[PDB]
Amino acid sequence: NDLERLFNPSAIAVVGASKDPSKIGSQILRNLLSYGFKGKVYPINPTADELMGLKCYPKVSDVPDKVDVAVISVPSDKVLGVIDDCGKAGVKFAVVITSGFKEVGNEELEEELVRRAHSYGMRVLGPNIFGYLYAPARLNATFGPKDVLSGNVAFISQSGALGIALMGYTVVENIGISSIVSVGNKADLDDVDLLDFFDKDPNTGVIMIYLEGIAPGRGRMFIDVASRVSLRKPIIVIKAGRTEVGARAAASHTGSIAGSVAIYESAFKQSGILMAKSVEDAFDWTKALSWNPIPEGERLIVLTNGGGAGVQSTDTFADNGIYLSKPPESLIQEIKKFVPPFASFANPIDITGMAPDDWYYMGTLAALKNPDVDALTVLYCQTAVTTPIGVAKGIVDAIKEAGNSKPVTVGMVGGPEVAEAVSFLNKQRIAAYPTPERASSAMSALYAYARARSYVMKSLAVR
Amino acid sequence: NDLERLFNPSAIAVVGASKDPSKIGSQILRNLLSYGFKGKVYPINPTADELMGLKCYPKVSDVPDKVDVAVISVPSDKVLGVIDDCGKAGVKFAVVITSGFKEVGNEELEEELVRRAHSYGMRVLGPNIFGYLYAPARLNATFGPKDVLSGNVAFISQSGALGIALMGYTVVENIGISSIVSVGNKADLDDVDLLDFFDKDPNTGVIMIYLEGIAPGRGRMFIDVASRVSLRKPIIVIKAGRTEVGARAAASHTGSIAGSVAIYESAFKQSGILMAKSVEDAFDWTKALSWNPIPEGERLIVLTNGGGAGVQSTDTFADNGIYLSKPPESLIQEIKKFVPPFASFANPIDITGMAPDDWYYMGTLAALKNPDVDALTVLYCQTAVTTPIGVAKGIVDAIKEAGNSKPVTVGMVGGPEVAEAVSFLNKQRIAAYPTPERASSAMSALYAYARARSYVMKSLAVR
Amino acid sequence: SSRDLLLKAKENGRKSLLEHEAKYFISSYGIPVTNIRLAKSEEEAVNFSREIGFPVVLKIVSPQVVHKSDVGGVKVNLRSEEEVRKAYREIIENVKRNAEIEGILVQEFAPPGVELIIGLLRDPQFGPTVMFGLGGVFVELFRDVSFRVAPLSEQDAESMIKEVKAYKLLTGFRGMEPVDIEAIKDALIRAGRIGVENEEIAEMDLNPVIAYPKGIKVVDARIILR
Amino acid sequence: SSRDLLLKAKENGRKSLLEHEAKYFISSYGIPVTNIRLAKSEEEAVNFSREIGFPVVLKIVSPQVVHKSDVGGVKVNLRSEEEVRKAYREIIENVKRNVPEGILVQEFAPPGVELIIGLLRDPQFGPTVMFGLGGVFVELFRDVSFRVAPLSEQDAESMIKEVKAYKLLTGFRGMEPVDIEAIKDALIRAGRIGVENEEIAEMDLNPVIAYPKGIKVVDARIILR
Ligand SMILES: CC(C)(COP(=O)(O)OP(=O)(O)OC[C@H]1O[C@@H](n2cnc3c(N)ncnc32)[C@H](O)[C@@H]1OP(=O)(O)O)[C@@H](O)C(=O)NCCC(=O)NCCS
Ligand SMILES: CC(C)(COP(=O)(O)OP(=O)(O)OC[C@H]1O[C@@H](n2cnc3c(N)ncnc32)[C@H](O)[C@@H]1OP(=O)(O)O)[C@@H](O)C(=O)NCCC(=O)NCCS
Ligand SMILES: [Cl-]
Ligand SMILES: [Cl-]
Repeated sequence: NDLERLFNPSAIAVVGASKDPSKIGSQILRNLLSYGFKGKVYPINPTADELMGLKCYPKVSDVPDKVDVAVISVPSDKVLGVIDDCGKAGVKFAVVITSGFKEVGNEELEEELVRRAHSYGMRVLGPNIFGYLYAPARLNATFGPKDVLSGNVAFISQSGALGIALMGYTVVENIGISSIVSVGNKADLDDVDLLDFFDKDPNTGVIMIYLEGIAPGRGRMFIDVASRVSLRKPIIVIKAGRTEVGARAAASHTGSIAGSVAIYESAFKQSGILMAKSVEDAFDWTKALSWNPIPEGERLIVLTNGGGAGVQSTDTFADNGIYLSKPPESLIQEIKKFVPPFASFANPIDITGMAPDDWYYMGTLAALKNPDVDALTVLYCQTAVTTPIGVAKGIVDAIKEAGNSKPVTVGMVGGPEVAEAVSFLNKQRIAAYPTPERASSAMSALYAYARARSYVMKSLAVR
Repeated sequence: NDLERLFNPSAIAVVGASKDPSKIGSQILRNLLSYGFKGKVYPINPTADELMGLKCYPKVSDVPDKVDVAVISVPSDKVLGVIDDCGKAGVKFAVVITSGFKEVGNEELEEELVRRAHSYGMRVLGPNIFGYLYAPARLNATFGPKDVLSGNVAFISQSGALGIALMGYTVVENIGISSIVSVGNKADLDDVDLLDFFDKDPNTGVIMIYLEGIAPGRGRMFIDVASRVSLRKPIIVIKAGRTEVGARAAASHTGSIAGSVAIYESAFKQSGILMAKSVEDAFDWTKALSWNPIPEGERLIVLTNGGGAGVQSTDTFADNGIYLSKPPESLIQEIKKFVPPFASFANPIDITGMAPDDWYYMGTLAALKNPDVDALTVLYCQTAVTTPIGVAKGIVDAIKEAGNSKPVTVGMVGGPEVAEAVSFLNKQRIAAYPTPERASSAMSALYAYARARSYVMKSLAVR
Repeated sequence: SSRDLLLKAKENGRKSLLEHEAKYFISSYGIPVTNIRLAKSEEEAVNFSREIGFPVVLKIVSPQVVHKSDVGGVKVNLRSEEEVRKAYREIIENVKRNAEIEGILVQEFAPPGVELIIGLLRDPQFGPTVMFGLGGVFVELFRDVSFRVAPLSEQDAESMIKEVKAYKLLTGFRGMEPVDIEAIKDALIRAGRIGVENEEIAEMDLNPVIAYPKGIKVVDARIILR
Repeated sequence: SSRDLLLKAKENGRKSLLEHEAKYFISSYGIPVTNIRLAKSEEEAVNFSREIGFPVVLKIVSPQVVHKSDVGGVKVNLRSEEEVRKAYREIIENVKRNVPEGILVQEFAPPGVELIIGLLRDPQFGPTVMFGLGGVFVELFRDVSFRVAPLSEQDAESMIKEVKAYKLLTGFRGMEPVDIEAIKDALIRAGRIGVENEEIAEMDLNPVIAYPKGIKVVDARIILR
């Protein structure tokens, strides 16, 4: 039930590693060593004396040590035997890479796998998974990418190929990861159990889940756990089978009955969960939520050097139920010290296309320093009057010198110089996007989470 | 009302160029020379003998030549004088860069500008614009980026700063441009006039418009013209003021009354226009429409090496009213020649996560050659058994060898190697995106245009 | 010409057509209306009730009397001379105590059905525009409407009908037959034509319009002039 | 205990509660219902019709009759005792000849805004409460909202505001705003019924009439498992 020693084990066994470097078991072992696991690693193979410089054993039960986690990479017709041996060895977690269970119609074998694990007090992850990663333990027990950016996002995936691809994609999108967990068939340990761990994990600040469904009779506990987690950490769900038709399709891939779209949505709302309709949305939101505090009020300012970007922003916020209000006179006055008379202060604050780089510094600084400003979305349209990197650094400097932390998102539009500036900002953990609608949707996720959290709080109100 | 000599002039004057290279006029003059205009360029300045190696004149009427286009970059208090001189010189088009007209409340000055131009039979572009570009005439009369990728997309923008930035962004998104037109205050020449030109322009295959509003009494002709253009060329409108709140914001920025959101939407539908809610959507759709023929039927196949990407695709299509049907038995048989027994043929066709690179070649080739397949969306999740560039090259080869043309979009998920593979595909004009939802939304735009065209065709049916 | 109604109204400084004039006008464009007559006397009303056929509805007609029920200018299901003279005598009484009268409108009975609204407005950008929606709460409360810029094609008329969320009220449901969608399309197109052709019409309201399994009927209509 | 109704139904192999039993059960949970009584005779009604108040609707109660109207098992707008003696003998007459427990005497329900409150069991999330406006709004347009039980006040209120037809509850032409607090209260209690009573597979409160003050369930189905 406690997953502390799943994510932070003293000893891990890899069953099914081989002299053959091409086999899955060997790939997992290689990632474990490459990524820098500091505990003991025990390759398990019927004949090998040693693998990758480590003493090998034919059985986990032969290991002169207490193995916390056994990563099992042997064919399905050999899994149950390994489970019995791990049971005898006192193993706590069986991470079953192996395919060929419920997802191919062998429901009985899968149920026997779980029944057998449990008779030894052992829990199962999977089967049919690509493993798991835990950054704070320098633990990469996957056959996916050898590395991820370190950070505070835990990503749980029910899908295999897309999950392992998304693991790589986090790098391109500059998302810092605390954990990757492939849950696959989800025959035993599931989202509820994982949420309970990440709740208590000081290394994890955001949880993103690719989810198709949860097991019958598991939903009430899901809401109970998810709602409490949401009080402190945002949960983003990428729902597979969002539509009636998609729900029918995805269910038969898992070998299950199709769940109710409407009720899942209601459950997510009651859980304070944010449902993403796409990979891009999920990643964009995760970035912002990972790198920003939650807004403490509705006083969101949009700063732009062009009305057009500002209008795209306004429309996008409106689509999300977010409406701008007049800026504080103190803020307006501060900005009028350098801004032309034909600037607009309706919110968005339009500092006009003639704005040089340092106006972004001063405008951003004034906004973030103002006590009646809760959040800031900064928009930039590349002109010959500016340098994109100059604007980016001005934003960086303003944030640092504000000596505080309010949610900020940035949207920059332009050519290759804007592309590099956006990259620069994101590597500084400032949520930046190449369009104003994406920057606004990202900020919209921060407010959506604030409102989701408020929903949960109200629902838990004492009579 | 014929714009042939606006886009293909024999002679262009630049009024307000200077020895000072930092001034707007000088920036425009520099782009004109840099981009390679082959006609005559006449810098106009009160004192300069020559600018940029070209004989300069103090007045357009002093030029010993017939000037087609005068790009006017002098302050508003000097524009009308220049207009009278251009009128006397017989210039046909006045491209008025200058700001300080209706957008700042000088309605009277703007109206005087147009009446005075017209008294000479002269047409006005703008005022308050950053100029225009026409690639087939090697004409860059903007102070934006010096270059664009050549192609068949015409981009019309009512916004200034956002428009000039989007001009740069087209390069990053690999969109080939035939024209950039800044229309700004839109005091005379507008979208209807431009659509009439691009209708007849063989260099232009797609029209993208950032549109805030059109002038009173102009809407009926807008529908009349746009609907006819849509029979052969797709029009994508990024509408500013999509929402009630946004409409009011944008209207007072232009110095106008706010138009009806609902009626604009109906007008777009009656015009066969595709309305984009974001820059990203507009660019994503424009790419696909630019590089693909419209699907000739509903027989869309999705190909994927993972059920999860396939489900994201199914949901996204469903959101766009697009529903997949079972593949042709011949296609299934072709693919069963190399695919494992546990592959899924429901559509999406799941060739499983074990699929190596060449399965993408064979699967794509079989799909595109099949007579009962109308369209193809290829989805790829990077795993260690494949190389993203390998998969990409396979798709490229399959398309070429298919010896035909059906719409194709590609969605690839993964790390830096997928980023590079997507780039590789896009530089070959194969519409590729970093998520399955974006690839599916792009294909959805191809079907959306087919349906829009069909709306217009039925709308023009004879009684 | 039916345009005489518009010309006369404008010449008399009126900013709208009276009900009988409005109904005559839209009827002249081939849009089906409740049969009506204008009473030129208390005795002239019975003559029309007879001609039209019981049961007849009676309505006050006066430039001044902007309101229907609040003033008390309406009476339904009158089936005889006695019931007309009774409902008429009050009709003079009732409205005054709550305003030069053009006369009393005697109108044929309208069997219940699915109520619709057809609107015509002028948009600053797009000019004459046709509006469609289901009656009752569906337009008035929920604002469920569709728009098409005139002139309307058959494709415009049909699609704008199918586009409203309340559309299914037209295709048969609990205790109600599907209604004549073609008759609705036809009326929408003709409304668009009215807008295109008659520049002195600022806006028009066909409300309520009743749809039946066969055909439709405009029960009340407003035409505003400019 | 109201559980006795469920226990009796189970021991008699019934898969639903009879109409009066269902009304009693939900009433015992504090959900207001149309006043009812069960008549075991034509004369037993007079005290009850009198007590309840004319006009009274009469309904046959029999395990056999799934549909009450087709057999001729319903009689509406009965406004006096003599009219009960007649509508009573007629329903005995009718159903017997069509089909050879008692007669339900039920109070009149004044018109208002009709609602539906549902309770179902979702495989994942267990007991789930459904809300929607009556008539075409649920039946034709399928405008409903869901919340997994137990419901908080926040759940009840938000699921009400979420349906497209919500404005039918906040006043419109010829109809005053209705008692939204009473609706919230009934929703929460419906969830509680589902949570607490495992032998209830499904429950239908349909129609429910909302008034400016309070609400009333007119008909209710409770399905057993
Ligand atoms: C698990 C799986 C990868 C194993 O396939 P495999 O490597 O070809 O299988 P093998 O038969 O070679 O077994 C692996 C090794 O374990 C060894 N082994 C077998 N039974 C063993 C046991 N009881 N104890 C220890 N080692 C054992 C084998 O001898 C072999 O080592 P070797 O090279 O020295 O002979 C395969 O069955 C599978 O499920 N693949 C798909 C997994 C997947 O896609 N997961 C989901 C991703 S989303
Ligand atoms: C048009 C505009 C750029 C001119 O400002 P400017 O270049 O600083 O103004 P200047 O007074 O320096 O005029 C430019 C040159 O034209 C010359 N000039 C002035 N009047 C002239 C005339 N009648 N004929 C010819 N040349 C003239 C000036 O001498 C000057 O040249 P110089 O440097 O040799 O003296 C400015 O008024 C403006 O509107 N800017 C905003 C433009 C904009 O952003 N548009 C929208 C894009 S989205
Ligand atoms: Cl702009
Ligand atoms: Cl997958």
